[PDB]
Amino acid sequence: KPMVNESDGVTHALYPQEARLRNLTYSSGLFVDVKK
Amino acid sequence: ATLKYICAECSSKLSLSRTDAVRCKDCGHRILLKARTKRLVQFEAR
Ligand SMILES: [Zn+2]
Repeated sequence: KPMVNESDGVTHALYPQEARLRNLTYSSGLFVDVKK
Repeated sequence: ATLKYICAECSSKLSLSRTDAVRCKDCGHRILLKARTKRLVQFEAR
């Protein structure tokens, strides 16, 4: 789900109405079980 | 007496200046409005 990876803070669980005001991006992470 | 900035949720009068961070006395939510003026505003009734 929505996250905000900013330097000077962990990863704040983001919400619509904020990204709006702060001009951000309502997007979340993508991970893949890669094989070696 | 006196107030500088407020928080988008927990409306608690803050007050800061450069480098003192841009957060709140608790809620991380880094928003903050700049509370009303002291000089009264005058209106017309039409
Ligand atoms: Zn706060």
